Amino acid sequence: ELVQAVQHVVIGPSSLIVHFNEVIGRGHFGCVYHGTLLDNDGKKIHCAVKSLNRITDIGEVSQFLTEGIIMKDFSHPNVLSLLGICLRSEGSPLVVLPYMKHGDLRNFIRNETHNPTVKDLIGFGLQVAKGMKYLASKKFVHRDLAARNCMLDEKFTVKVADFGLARVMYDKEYYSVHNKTGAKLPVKWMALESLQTQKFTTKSDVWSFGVLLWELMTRGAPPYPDVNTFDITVYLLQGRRLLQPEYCPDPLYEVMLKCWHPKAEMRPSFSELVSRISAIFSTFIG
Ligand SMILES: C[C@@H](c1cccc(-c2c[nH]cn2)c1)n1cc(-c2cccc3cn[nH]c23)c(=O)[nH]c1=O
Repeated sequence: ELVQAVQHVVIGPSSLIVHFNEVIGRGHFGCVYHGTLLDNDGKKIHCAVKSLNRITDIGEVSQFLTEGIIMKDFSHPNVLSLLGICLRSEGSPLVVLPYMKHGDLRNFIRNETHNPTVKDLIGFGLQVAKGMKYLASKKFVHRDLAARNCMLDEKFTVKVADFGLARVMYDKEYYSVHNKTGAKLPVKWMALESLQTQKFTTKSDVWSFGVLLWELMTRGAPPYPDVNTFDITVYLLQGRRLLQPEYCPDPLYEVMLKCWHPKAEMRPSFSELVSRISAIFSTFIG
């Protein structure tokens, strides 16, 4: 049943050549490698192969196939596509993604050799909002939305993605898995109710999106640098937020304040964020 359903997601050695010698990135989930996908005509597609080195038991493997079925359906220009999954008889399972020429958004904006304007940064955030509006229409909760998980392709199109631990189905398993592997929770990106109740919704993704807008307007600065991870909840309960960046227009900072509304039901939806940020974006010349 799950096996029959996941077949269209599986790719194998008849199409994929993983270059285990060419490492793109090292993480808590395993490594990312350069890959080559040859289609039926014979043409080459450059890709990134994420290895999920911790998935071993029946319950982990079955949750992974379920996630592949969900993520294989994704088709939106601001959402990183899933090319397929490798279910090898030997070796850890692999996730095959399209290769992103300019890396992750945080690295791109933090690099001293790159000089993006304020309009470019607002535009990058507008692309993330469009990608999240699509995810939210599928009832897909990100849980880890941050500038480090937004990729930039050869055309400077932002793709919403995740380069962390394997995705789980239940919020109870999300904390359980982070504690079992020593991977830190993305505390400074979590909504107040997520920090206190351990649950995640699309409204808590809207909170993380506000932090991502703040990362873009500061060119990759760490949020709440002087606030300890364990002091974040009291800081937020006191009504304190991230301060308005130096080159951030007043209407954009108002949008961030609405994302960080203590009442989750009062935050804007991603559809409202797309409408609001397009209006702000158009007033910027260039
Ligand atoms: C398609 C893409 C993607 C696009 C937009 C949002 C998200 C997201 C939000 N919150 C968690 N993920 C993921 N994607 C998919 C996988 C993936 C593929 C197949 C199976 C599993 C099991 N876990 N992850 C799997 C991956 O590793 N990385 C990645 O970038």
